[PDB]
Amino acid sequence: SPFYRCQNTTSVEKGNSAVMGGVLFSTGLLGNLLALGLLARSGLGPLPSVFYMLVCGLTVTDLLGKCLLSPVVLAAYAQNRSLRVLAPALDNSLCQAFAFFMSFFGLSSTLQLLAMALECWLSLGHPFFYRRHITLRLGALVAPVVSAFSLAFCALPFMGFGKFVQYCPGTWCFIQMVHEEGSLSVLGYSVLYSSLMALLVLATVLCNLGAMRNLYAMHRRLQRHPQPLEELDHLLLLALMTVLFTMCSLPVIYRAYYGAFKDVKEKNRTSEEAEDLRALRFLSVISIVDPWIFIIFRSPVFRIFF
Amino acid sequence: ELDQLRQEAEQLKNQIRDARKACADATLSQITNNIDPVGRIQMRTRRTLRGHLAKIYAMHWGTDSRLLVSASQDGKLIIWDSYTTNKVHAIPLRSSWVMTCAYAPSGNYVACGGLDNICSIYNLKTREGNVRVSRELAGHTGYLSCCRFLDDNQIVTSSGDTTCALWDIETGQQTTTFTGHTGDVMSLSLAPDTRLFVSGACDASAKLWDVREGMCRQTFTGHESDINAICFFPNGNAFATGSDDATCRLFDLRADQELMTYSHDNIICGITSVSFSKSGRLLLAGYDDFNCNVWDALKADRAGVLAGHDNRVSCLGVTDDGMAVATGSWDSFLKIWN
Amino acid sequence: TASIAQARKLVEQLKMEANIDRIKVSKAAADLMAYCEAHAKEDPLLTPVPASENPFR
Amino acid sequence: TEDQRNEEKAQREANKKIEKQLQKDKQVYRATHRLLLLGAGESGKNTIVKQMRITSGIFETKFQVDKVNFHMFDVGAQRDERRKWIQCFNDVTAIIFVVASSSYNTNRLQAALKLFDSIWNNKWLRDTSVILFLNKQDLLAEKVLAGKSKIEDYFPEFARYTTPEDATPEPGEDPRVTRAKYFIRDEFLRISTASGDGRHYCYPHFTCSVDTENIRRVFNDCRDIIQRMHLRQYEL
Amino acid sequence: QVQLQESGGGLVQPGGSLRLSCAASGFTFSNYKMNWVRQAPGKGLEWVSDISQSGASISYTGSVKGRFTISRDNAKNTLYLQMNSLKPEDTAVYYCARCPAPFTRDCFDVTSTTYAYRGQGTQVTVSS
Ligand SMILES: CC(C)CCC[C@@H](C)[C@H]1CC[C@H]2[C@@H]3CC=C4C[C@@H](O)CC[C@]4(C)[C@H]3CC[C@]12C
Ligand SMILES: CC(C)CCC[C@@H](C)[C@H]1CC[C@H]2[C@@H]3CC=C4C[C@@H](O)CC[C@]4(C)[C@H]3CC[C@]12C
Ligand SMILES: CC(C)CCC[C@@H](C)[C@H]1CC[C@H]2[C@@H]3CC=C4C[C@@H](O)CC[C@]4(C)[C@H]3CC[C@]12C
Ligand SMILES: CC(C)CCC[C@@H](C)[C@H]1CC[C@H]2[C@@H]3CC=C4C[C@@H](O)CC[C@]4(C)[C@H]3CC[C@]12C
Ligand SMILES: CC(C)CCC[C@@H](C)[C@H]1CC[C@H]2[C@@H]3CC=C4C[C@@H](O)CC[C@]4(C)[C@H]3CC[C@]12C
Ligand SMILES: O=C(O)CCCCCC[C@H]1C(=O)NC(=O)N1CC[C@@H](O)C1CCCCC1
Repeated sequence: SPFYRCQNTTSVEKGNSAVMGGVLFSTGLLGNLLALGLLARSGLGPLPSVFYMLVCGLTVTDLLGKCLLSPVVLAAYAQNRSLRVLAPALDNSLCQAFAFFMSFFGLSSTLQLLAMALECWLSLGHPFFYRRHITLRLGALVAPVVSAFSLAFCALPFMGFGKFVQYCPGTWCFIQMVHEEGSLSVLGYSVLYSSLMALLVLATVLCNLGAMRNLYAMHRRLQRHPQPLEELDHLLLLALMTVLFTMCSLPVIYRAYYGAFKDVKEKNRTSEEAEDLRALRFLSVISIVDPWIFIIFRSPVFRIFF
Repeated sequence: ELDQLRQEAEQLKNQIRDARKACADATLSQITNNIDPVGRIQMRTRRTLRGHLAKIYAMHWGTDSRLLVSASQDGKLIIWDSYTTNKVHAIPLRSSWVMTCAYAPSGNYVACGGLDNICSIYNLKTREGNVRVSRELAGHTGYLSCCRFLDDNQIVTSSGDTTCALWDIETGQQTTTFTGHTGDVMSLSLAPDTRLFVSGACDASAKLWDVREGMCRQTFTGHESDINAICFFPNGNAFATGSDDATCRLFDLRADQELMTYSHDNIICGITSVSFSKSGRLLLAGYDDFNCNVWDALKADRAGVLAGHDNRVSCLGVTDDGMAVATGSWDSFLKIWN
Repeated sequence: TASIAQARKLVEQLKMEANIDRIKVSKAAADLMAYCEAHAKEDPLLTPVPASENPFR
Repeated sequence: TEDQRNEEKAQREANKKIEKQLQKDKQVYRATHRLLLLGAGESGKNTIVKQMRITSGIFETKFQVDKVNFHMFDVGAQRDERRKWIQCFNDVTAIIFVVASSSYNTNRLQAALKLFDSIWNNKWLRDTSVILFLNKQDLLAEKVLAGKSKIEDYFPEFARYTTPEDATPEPGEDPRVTRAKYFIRDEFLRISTASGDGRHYCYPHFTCSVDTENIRRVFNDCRDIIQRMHLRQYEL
Repeated sequence: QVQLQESGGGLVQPGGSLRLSCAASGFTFSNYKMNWVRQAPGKGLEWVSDISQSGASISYTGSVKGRFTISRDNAKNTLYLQMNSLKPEDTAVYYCARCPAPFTRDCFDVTSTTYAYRGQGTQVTVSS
C-alpha cells in the first residue's frame, strides 16, 4: 500500500480544516506587517546598519512565504481540491513548486538567522574583526547570496536528485522524507537537507550562546562602576529566540532522519503522517516569532506599554 | 600706577561709546521697514557630495565657481567639481586634525592647517601633474583656525596664539604679525579689495586690521560670547559675525557699531559659519541645530531654513556669482543648495 | 613689565581707534539698502533663477 | 562637444581612482583607533608617553596591541584654553585623562576635578568615553602613610568617608592608602555617574607612571567602548 | 562689551566677615553659570566656588565648604559672596568668572592665560 495515501487523491480528505493554518497565517502576516511598518517609519526619518538590513531581509523573506504559501493551502480547502487538481490549468505544477518554495523559504530563513547570530557574535566577542572586515556591504549582499544559495539547493529535485510528494491533508506537498526500498537517489536529498538544517541550527545556537556569554561579562562590567535597552534583556530575547527556533526546527529534522533510517519496519502510517504534519506546524512558527523578537520587542513604541 | 591706566582706559572707552551713540541718529531696522520682504525661498540640494570619512571642518569656494575644496579631520583635502560632483584631487594631509582650508584665487595653490600649528601649501598645477607640498609655515604657536589667500604669494592665517599672520609664500616667513586679540582667533574674512580683514578671537569682539599697515584699524564689541564665524559684506563696508550666543550681528566699518542683530528665541545653540550672497541681501548662518538659517539682511527675519544635514554644520560658502551655496557638516557630506 | 605693557598697548590702540572718521548710521543704512536693491536681480539666490540657466539641473 | 565628453571621461576615471584611494583608506582608518591623551601639567603623562613610545602643536604615538593599531594624540604646546579645540576630538575612541592623585595641596586635584567635569559635561564630548588614570599612586601612599597632609583639611567629606565593600585592596597596602585612593576615585565617580548613561562611561584605573600594563588597560577599555557601541546597533 | 566689576574686599582680622559683590554688564546674567576663583600672592588661579543659572546648584571647594556662601540676583545682574570666617591663608585677589557659552555647565575659566570673560578682581587681605 502507498505510504503517501494522498499522493494521487484528487479531493481533500476529511477530519481537518484550515483554522490551524489560517491562524498561523494571520498571526505571521500581522507580525510581518507591523515589522515592515516599523522599519519603514525608521527609514523615513535612525541610520542604516548591518543588523538593520539583515532583519529587514529576514522579515521580507518571511512575508513572502506566509503569502506565497498560505493562500494556496487555503484555496485548497475552500474548493475541496488537492494541489494537483486545485488549478486544472496546470497538470503537475503547484504541487512540486509549492514544496520548492516552502523548502527555499525555510532554508533561507535558517541561513539568515545563522548569519545574524554570527554577525552578533563577531560584533560582541570580536569587535576589532567586525570593525575591520564588515560594513554595510556585507550586510547588503548576505541576503541576496543566501537567497541564491537556497534557490540553487532547492532546485536539485528538478535534476534527478530529490522528489516532492503530497501528504494526508492534501493541501500541501514537501520533500519525500520516506521511500519504500530506499532509493538512495531520493533519500540522499532528504538526508542532505536535514543535515544542512541541523548544522545551521547548531551553529546559530552556538553563536547565540557566545553572544549571551559576552553580554554577561558586559553586564557585570556595566554593573561594577560603569529607556534604552540594556544587555540583560538582549540576553533574554536571544535565549527565547534560540529556544523557539530549536524547538521549531528539531521536529522536521527528527522526522526526516526517522523516515530516512529507522522506518524500515513500517509503522502506523497515520501516526507518521500526523507527526510529519505537526513538525512543519511548529517549523512555521519561526516566521511568526522572528518579527516580534527582532523588531517589535526592541521598538521603543512597544516597550513604552510593555 | 596701574589705577591711572585703568581710569584712562575706562574714560577712553566711555568717550568712544558716547561718540558711537552720537552717530546713532537712526537704526537700520526702522529704515529697512519700508523694504519689501524676501518672503520665503524653498532652496533644495541639487548636488550631494560623498567620499569624506571623518567630519568635514572647513571649506572655501574658488573664484572660478566650479571647483571647491573641503578638509576633513581624517587628514584629507578633497577637491570636488560643483557641476559634475567628480573629485579632482585627494591630498592626504600630514596632520590629521585639519581645521582650515583656502583655495587660491587663481587655483594654483591651496593652503591648509590645524592642530599641528603648521600651514602647508599644495600646488595643484605642478608640471609633473601630482600635488605636492609647496611650503610649510610653522611659525605659529597655536592651532590654525582659518586661512585665506590674498594672492598667489601672500596669505593671511589665523592661529590659536591669539595673533594673525600675513605670510609671503615665496619666502615662507611672517611678513606681518597682527597682535591685540585676547582669545584665540577662529575665522578670517578678506575684503573685496584685499586691503582689510576682520576676525573674531573668542572675546565677544572683532577687529578690523589693515593688510599693508599691519595694525588694528577698528574694533567692535557688540557680541557677548565667543565669535566663530565672520564674513565681509559684498560691498566691503560691513560684515556679519556669528557667536556662540545663538545670534548674528552686523557691523559697519564706517559706523563703528552694530547695525542689527539676527536671532530668535527658539534658536539657542551656537553659530559656526556665516556668509553673504552676491548681493548681500541674504545672510546664511550655520547653526549647531543641524540646519542653516537664511535671514534677510534688511528685515531681520528667517527667510529660509536648510535642514538637510544630520550633524553639526561646520562651514558654509556662497559662490562669488551666487548660483548655489555649499553647506558642510560633521556628517562627512557636502550639500550644494540652489 | 608684561602686565603694564599690555595695558599700555591697549590704551594706545584705543586712542588710535577713538580718532577714526566715524559715520552716521542713517547714511550707512541707506547705502546698504541701495547696494541690496541694486544687485537684487543679480542674486540667483534672492530671485528665482531660470531652470535652463541653472547649471545644477 | 567631443572634447567636453573626453574631459568628462578623464575626470570620471580620476574620480574612480580617488574613490578607490578613499576606500583603501576607509579601510585603514576604521581599523585604527584614535585616542586623546590629556592631563594636568604636573601629571606624569609625559612619562606614560615615553614608556609607550619605547615644536608641533600635537604629537602622535602609534602603537600596536594584539595587532590593533592605536594612535594616541598629545595636545602639548597648546594654550590652556581647551574649550574650542577639544571639540575636534569628539569622535576619538577614548580620552585618556591622567590625573595626579598626589598633587593635592595650590590644590591641583580640584583643578583636575573641574577639568574632568567640564570634559564630561561638554556637549560634543557626551558620546566620548574617558579613561581616568589616577597616576602617581606611590606618591599618594607615601604622603598619606607618613605625612601631615591631612585630606580632610582640603576635603571635609573625607572625614566621613569609609572604604567601600567592593574595594579590592592591594595585598600589603595600608588601609589608609586604600581609603584615600577609593575616596579620590569616588570624587570622580560622583561627577561621572550623575550626567551620563548609555552615552559615555568612565574607566578609573589605579596606575603609576612606570606601569607598562597601562597600555593593556587602554586596549581593554577600548574593547568595552567598542562593544558598547556595537550593542547600540541593535535598537530599531 | 562684557564687563565685571568686583568690590567689597579689604583688610580684616582673623575671624572677620566680608561680603564681596560683583556687578555684571553686557550680557544676560541669568543665562550663564557664575564662579568665584582666587589667586594667592605668588600662586596660580584657584577655584573657590560656583553657582548655576537658577541658583539651585551650588558648589564650594573643600577648603571653603561651610565657610563661604555664594548667591546671585538675576533681577539686577549681581553676584554676592559672603565670607563668614576668614583666615590668613585666604588673602588673595578674588575674580568672578562666567561660563564660556550660555545654556551650558562646562566651564573653562580656570585658564592661567588671560581669560576674556573675567573682571579685574578684588584684593582681600587677612592679618592679625
Ligand atoms: C503572537 C504570534 C507569535 C502568534 C502566537 C503564537 C501561536 C499562534 C502559535 C504558538 C505555538 C503554535 C502552536 C504550536 C503547536 C501546535 C500543535 C499543533 O498540533 C496544532 C497547532 C499548534 C496549536 C500551533 C498553533 C499556533 C501556535 C499556537
Ligand atoms: C535591505 C536590502 C538588502 C534588500 C532586502 C534583501 C532582498 C535582496 C531580498 C528580500 C526578500 C528576497 C525575495 C524573497 C522571495 C523571493 C521569491 C523567491 O522565489 C526567491 C526570489 C525572491 C524574490 C527573493 C530574492 C531577494 C529578496 C528580494
Ligand atoms: C500574490 C501573492 C500574495 C499570493 C500568490 C497568488 C495566490 C493568491 C494564488 C497563487 C496560486 C493560486 C491558486 C492556484 C489555483 C487555483 C485554482 C482555482 O480554481 C481555485 C483557486 C486556486 C487554488 C488559486 C488561489 C489563488 C492562488 C493561491
Ligand atoms: C527561480 C525562482 C525565482 C522562481 C521559481 C520558478 C518555479 C515556480 C519553477 C522552476 C522549475 C519549475 C518546475 C520544473 C519542472 C516541472 C515538471 C512538470 O511536469 C510539472 C511542473 C514542474 C515541477 C515545474 C513547476 C514550476 C517550477 C518549480
Ligand atoms: C568587505 C566587503 C566590501 C566585500 C565582501 C565580499 C564578500 C567576501 C562577501 C559579500 C557577500 C558575502 C556573503 C553573503 C552571505 C553569506 C551568508 C553567510 O551565512 C555565509 C557567508 C556569505 C556567503 C557571505 C560571505 C562573504 C561574502 C561573499
Ligand atoms: O494545514 C495544513 O495542511 C498544513 C499547512 C502547511 C504548512 C503551512 C503553510 C501555510 C499555511 O497553511 N499557514 C501558514 O502560515 N503557511 C506558511 C508557512 C511558511 O511560511 C513556512 C516557511 C518555512 C517552512 C514551512 C512553511
